Amino acid sequence: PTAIEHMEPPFWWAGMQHKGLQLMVHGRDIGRMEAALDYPGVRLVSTTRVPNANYLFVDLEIGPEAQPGSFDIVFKGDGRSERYRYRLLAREQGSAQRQGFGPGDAIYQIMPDRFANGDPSNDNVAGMREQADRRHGGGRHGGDIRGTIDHLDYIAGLGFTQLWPTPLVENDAAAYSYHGYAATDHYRIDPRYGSNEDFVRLSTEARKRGMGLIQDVVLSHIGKHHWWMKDLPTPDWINYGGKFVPTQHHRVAVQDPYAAQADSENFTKGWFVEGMPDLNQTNPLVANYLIQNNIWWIEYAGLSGLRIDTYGYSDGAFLTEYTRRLMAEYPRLNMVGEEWSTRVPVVARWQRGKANFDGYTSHLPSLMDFPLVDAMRNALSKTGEENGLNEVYETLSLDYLYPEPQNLVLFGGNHDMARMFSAAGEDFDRWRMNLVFLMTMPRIPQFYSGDEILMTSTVKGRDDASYRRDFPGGWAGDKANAFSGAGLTSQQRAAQDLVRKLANWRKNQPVIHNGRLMHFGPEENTWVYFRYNKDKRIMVAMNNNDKPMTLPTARFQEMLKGAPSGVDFLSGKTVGLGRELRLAPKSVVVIELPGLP
Ligand SMILES: [Ca+2]
Ligand SMILES: [Ca+2]
Repeated sequence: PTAIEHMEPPFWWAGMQHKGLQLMVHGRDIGRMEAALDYPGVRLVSTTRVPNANYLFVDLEIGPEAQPGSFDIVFKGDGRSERYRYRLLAREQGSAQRQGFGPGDAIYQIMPDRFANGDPSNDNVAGMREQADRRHGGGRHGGDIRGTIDHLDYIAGLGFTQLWPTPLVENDAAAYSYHGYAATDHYRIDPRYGSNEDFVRLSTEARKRGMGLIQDVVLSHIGKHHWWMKDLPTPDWINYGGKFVPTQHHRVAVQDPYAAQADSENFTKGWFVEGMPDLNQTNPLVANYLIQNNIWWIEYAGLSGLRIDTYGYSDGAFLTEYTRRLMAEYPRLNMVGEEWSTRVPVVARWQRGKANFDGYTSHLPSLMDFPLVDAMRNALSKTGEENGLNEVYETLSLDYLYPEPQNLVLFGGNHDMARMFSAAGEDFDRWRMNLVFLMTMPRIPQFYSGDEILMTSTVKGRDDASYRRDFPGGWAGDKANAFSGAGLTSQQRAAQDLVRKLANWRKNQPVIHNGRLMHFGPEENTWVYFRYNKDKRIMVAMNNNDKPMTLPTARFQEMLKGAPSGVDFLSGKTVGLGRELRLAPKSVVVIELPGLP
């Protein structure tokens, strides 16, 4: 590497909340250099060197008086001198107070490689290891930012207001580079997707269409081809470099009174696979590096939020500091952690404001509601069960375990589990139940691209590839084009129309966004709940049975308050509520009523 091969973060901003900036400089023997600079409002606090002489950590304090501009950082020693121009940018107006995604938002999740190939010329890039192969379920298909930007109208038109792409950061792996979860350069968008600048454009183009951009970040591990691996900054930059030490995934070991230190440590230091070295986040240099990088992306790309992958696999103390740092920069930001557990207490532990038995504290405002999604999928798929909806009911009843349950993200599905339609047994009626549930719950709804046209997958064994098929119309020459509707089946069109109708309708229902929820215990796989406030009541009634059901409305009078009828938004039909509610087989009704007294 050149005398200065990497300077991270590459530039910073005047007027950040946290004044300190720790530059990680990588370059041949840069570690033998002393650093200095001269710029008003910026102070060289110190520099740290480690046994690997190719790295230097330079600690700057950027004061409030620091202005946007640039200055040389000059290095001296080892018989030489080096200069590196460093830039401080002005922050965009309202940056710090940027509104993170919230309950009024609907999130559309894509996998960039699999959504739309707007530029076939970047499918392969000289110097990236893996060659594209659209025929390989785990290969690179060529989806890119240009493709995404080209279809933002479609996304906005469906009624979504936030775009969540899986990571776009460079993944220069020999295999499975497409998924994005094994970063080889945290400051660089993968060239196959586009340039850093294209990403910022994605954000600005999304913003024009009223959509925010949520970045998917990985904090716990990197790709084995990360440039650090060829020249480890320190002997303890990654955990267990020697013998491969896989994590055994005992997630409760970090929040369990009877835990063995060994399990807890295995959870946060163990590797997922030999292809993903685990970062030692108890190393302060690593912690700072990650915190800065994520802030950098938010500020640089004008993000509305983060989705933090494999949340709990990061060191607990690090997560506390990381969420604290991020939320201090962006107090209205939303960030959603992926804590993969269908147990409410296990997920709730991580949410900001949670009084934990062991004193653990956090500033993470949101988590993925796996428990609820699992309960609902179970209720839709377990046909052999007479009252499977009970699970949803009971899981929802545990919302008190979360400090802010209504800030959790509820998803119809995602790239790590079976397609919604298939989870529903490829039954439109049940799929529609899931959909209404998603659109009416006191949660932030997230929808997985492709589910709007009933894409299918397997439902057992390992088959991640089946969950991530190319969006039809994303590639030139596609038979079926979901963007235009050509080649779509009538059922797929009905599904797409239903999502458009529902999502667009939801954007105009503050009662769904902020209203209260009252649910009734399901009986015989029928379930009724209401969203309400003083302006409106929305009653959702579903009959998860292949037979008609009648529910006496006397039961729901505390919500119905004598309402004689209401119009079902789905069918437009008027539904009578005086005496009984007649639900057709496998149906769901969404009835709108005036507010309470
Ligand atoms: Ca491409
Ligand atoms: Ca870890």
